[PDB]
Amino acid sequence: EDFADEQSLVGRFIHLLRSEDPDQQYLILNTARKHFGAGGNQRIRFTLPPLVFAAYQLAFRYKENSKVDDKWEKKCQKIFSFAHQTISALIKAELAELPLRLFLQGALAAGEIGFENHETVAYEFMSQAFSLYEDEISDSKAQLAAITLIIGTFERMKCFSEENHEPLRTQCALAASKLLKKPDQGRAVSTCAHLFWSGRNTDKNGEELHGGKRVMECLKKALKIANQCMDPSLQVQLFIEILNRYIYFYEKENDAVTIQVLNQLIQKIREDLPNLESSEETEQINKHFHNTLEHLRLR
Amino acid sequence: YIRMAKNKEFFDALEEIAESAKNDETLRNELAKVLDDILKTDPSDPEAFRKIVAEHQEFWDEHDPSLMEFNEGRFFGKSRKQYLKSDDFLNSTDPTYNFQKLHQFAAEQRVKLGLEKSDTDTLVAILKNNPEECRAYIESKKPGLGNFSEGNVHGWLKEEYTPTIPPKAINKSTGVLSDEAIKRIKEQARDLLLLKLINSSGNTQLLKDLRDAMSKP
Amino acid sequence: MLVLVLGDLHIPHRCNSLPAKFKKLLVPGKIQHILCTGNLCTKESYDYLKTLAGDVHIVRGDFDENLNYPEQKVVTVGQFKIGLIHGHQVIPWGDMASLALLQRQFDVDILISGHTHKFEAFEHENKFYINPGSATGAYNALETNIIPSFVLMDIQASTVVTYVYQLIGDDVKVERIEYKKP
Repeated sequence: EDFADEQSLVGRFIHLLRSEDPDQQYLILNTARKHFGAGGNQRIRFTLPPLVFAAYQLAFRYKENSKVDDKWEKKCQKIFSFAHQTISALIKAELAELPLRLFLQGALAAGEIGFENHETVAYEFMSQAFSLYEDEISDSKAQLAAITLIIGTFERMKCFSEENHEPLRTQCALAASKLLKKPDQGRAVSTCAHLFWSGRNTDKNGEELHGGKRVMECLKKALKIANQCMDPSLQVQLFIEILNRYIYFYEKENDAVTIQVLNQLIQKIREDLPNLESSEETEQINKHFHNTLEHLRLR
Repeated sequence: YIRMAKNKEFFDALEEIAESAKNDETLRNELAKVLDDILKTDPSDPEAFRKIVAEHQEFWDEHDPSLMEFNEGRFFGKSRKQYLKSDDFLNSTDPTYNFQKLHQFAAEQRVKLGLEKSDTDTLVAILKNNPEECRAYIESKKPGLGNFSEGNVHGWLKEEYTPTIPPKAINKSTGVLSDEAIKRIKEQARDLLLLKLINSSGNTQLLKDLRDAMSKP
Repeated sequence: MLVLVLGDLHIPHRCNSLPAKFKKLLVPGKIQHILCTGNLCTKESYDYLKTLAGDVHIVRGDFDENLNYPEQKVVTVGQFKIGLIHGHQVIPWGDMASLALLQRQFDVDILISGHTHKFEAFEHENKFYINPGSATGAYNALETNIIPSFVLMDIQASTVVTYVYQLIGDDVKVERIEYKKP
């Protein structure tokens, strides 16, 4: 109540004053933080996030100013450094989840913008989350969501060189296996299958990796983590979730994924399916498969 | 020469024929074809408007052959073909009966025609629906009140929709069925309703079916 | 029946409120079902949507502050079996095939995604996929073409009219796409 109204009123203010002079905006933002990153740990928690977003926007605004401003590339840096300081001051108010993603959307941002000395501020934002990931993320539930985000965030980005793509790729692979539960591993590892294919990186002039082999690695590894799930109902669905995710990679012209794997993976799942009891949980996955037949039937 | 335009005659002759067709259903279905043809064809283009009307000579001679005719003999440089796509048969810029206005009329009559023997849900609809809305509804009852779709009538637009949350489908095709024109049509709707309403002086399905079109939330 | 589909509000994170004309439209007593894709994020915005309709179906979205919202969800309304998910969950963020994958796994006739802040709706292998886009029209790193939008469905039964409400300029420009059960 005293924490809900006040947080609305910083949303308001940075907008009330809104100019179309970039530098003025910057002064405002700055002059917001000055006067709204103060009162203990009660406000600073849910008052700064705005400004961090609001900064990213302003960073974009300097890229519209491509020709008007010469010092725009230096002004981008000035802003991102304004983020770093501002997200950090949430960490120093003992916070975990919020600042993690705030780095990420920033990390995206610089990525899409593409300014001078940017790739350096790309990495720093990513690993800052990752350093929050392992340092402060416990509960296997939100440990999953917090890792899958990091993956798809990265996936999208094209702004990295091979020399700095590789370590973050497999930094994920670690965090994928380092989950608590068995199903949560096996999916998350299969989610890491993408980063080696459609995870972009400026090496073939802003193109996909097309690295079909390193996909198969991260699909095998899951299937082994598939056997290692005790429950029969886990096992079958996990085989199917991996089957469909196999299919996707065939349909995207990847010839690393061959029929051998698929028929064997299918046949397996034809035979395992009857063993589950005729019930509600069981009435779903027997449809899932039925739909994965027919999708494959046309194609 | 021939220095008076058939515009006014043709125009008026439709109103005559439409009257006859109220009873004669074989003439109605015949008239509809004629009206549809004028509507589909483009009064921006002069020749085509002249073309399409003249091509329906067989129909222009069913009621009143005096429309098409002219003395083809003893007139130099006003040969038979030359007149039927001339400015003299039909003046492109007649200040009153502009090709446009005849089009805008044609449609008016088209709707009135199909009105004649359409059902009670229809009449009631045409009264409730506002100028914009009524135009939409006329498409919605295709092709009974006439073929009004993007390609079957020249001046017709794409159906648009309101910000109001259940979003009403409307039309802003004033270049065919003017707000003026549509007001006439409503008039003929309630004429046709009121007149029908007197002739069953107790109960029956009209007064059930009216209550259905009326109480429709 | 009338299904209000929206999401990606980011209140207060990215935007201070909904666009004046959108709040003006969305009044209580015109909706039965809501399918919000998330990023509300606060209780403020849950309590808004609960006013608008009796039935309300949120999902968990990347910035949501509440834990209790459900990541994935499905609902049968009318003849239709709809799927609902914030859409960051799908990788590569908002790809085609990944959104079809997720259909099969769900077995749904309609499938609502989000996160891109960009409206889409289309028929693909006899099944339908929606995305209302940003109700607020908030920031996005990947896109800078943001058109504040929400969707309304009229499921008659075996026939769904998919109205899409966009705010171009300061006028509310609505288009429509009808889809029907195969």
